[PDB]
Amino acid sequence: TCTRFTEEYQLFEELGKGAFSVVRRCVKVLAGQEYAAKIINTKKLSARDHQKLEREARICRLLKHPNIVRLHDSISEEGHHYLIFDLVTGGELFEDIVAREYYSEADASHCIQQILEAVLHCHQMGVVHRDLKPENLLLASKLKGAAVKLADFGLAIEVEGEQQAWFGFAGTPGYLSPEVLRKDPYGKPVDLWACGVILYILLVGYPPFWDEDQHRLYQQIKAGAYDFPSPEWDTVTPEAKDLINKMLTINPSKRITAAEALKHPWISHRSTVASCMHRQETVDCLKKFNARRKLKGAILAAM
Amino acid sequence: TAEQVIASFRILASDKPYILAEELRRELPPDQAQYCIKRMPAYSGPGSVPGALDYAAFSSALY
Ligand SMILES: Nc1ncnc2c1ncn2[C@@H]1O[C@H](COP(=O)(O)OP(=O)(O)O)[C@@H](O)[C@H]1O
Ligand SMILES: [Mg+2]
Repeated sequence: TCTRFTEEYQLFEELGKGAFSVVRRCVKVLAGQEYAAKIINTKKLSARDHQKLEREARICRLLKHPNIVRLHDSISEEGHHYLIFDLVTGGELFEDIVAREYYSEADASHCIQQILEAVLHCHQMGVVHRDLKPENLLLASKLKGAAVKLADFGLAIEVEGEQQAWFGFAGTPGYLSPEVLRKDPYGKPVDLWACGVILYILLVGYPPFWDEDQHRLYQQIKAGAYDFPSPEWDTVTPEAKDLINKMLTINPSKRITAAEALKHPWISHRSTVASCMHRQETVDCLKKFNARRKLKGAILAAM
Repeated sequence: TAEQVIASFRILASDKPYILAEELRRELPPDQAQYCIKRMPAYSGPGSVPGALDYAAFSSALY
């Protein structure tokens, strides 16, 4: 008989799809304030999916940070659960990089510093995201220089201090860490591997690990077989390459942490260390990167 | 979004009004590449060449 969302919120257009949820814009009718409603039909969910839904709700409530989507409200009705977020209107960071045309290391460094601040906050709260990838990097608004917002805690897990455990196989293949692929016990460092993959893509516009044979893809990740080929990497500062190397370190105990990465000079001294040169080929590749993702997403839906 | 799907094919087609089989082969896994080649008709509009495929006709059939 609990219908507070139905009573007090009005739903509008869809803003994003999900495997088992939808995100629709909504308005708290009394206040006239806009939010994003992440809605799960709970009517025929399994007990495990109930647990995962409840987990995501707890973690979202727990995370308050300038670069993390902010939970405004949470409402449970008979056959629907609603997570109500502050609305972010800047879209995907990767689409905005392409739309604004010009991009340098200095821009990438400012972007990844924000991502690292979000991730550091998750880890300080005992949360491992486990799904750091381009679709989960939003921008607060269409304002030039708007903040990056980390989204989608659907795969996030709770850890206890620095203890590692086998928390399962989850994530997007191209971003998976070697320790997960080896079925080793893992924890927070899996997020920093994914940050290294994202940062690699921010610099040259294509992924460090890529193969249509997923078995070979996983071999390459587990071997840390990435490269900085010429010509595109010839103009990337040594310090940006060094930060990538420290994130894409196979041994998770030696991989750089979020706190250490925020002290990395390419980040902490961006103004004098990061190149200000526009990287036209990076934006060109990113444009194809985004098209490949959207098509590969639209295609299997049709198959 | 039907405006983003043809636009995405066009991006992989390097802005051409058609896409080639080897472009789908290069840019997509061998699965959805040979999927598309055997469901994409034939581009006979402006600028057509031997092998040109009609990704817009393949698309709007769906979205
Ligand atoms: N706070 C928000 N404001 C605006 N749009 C959002 C917000 N949260 C999510 N979305 C849109 O919905 C999409 C799916 O969000 P997400 O939480 O990842 O759902 P799922 O985990 O089910 O895919 C996002 O890519 C984004 O475009
Ligand atoms: Mg999800």
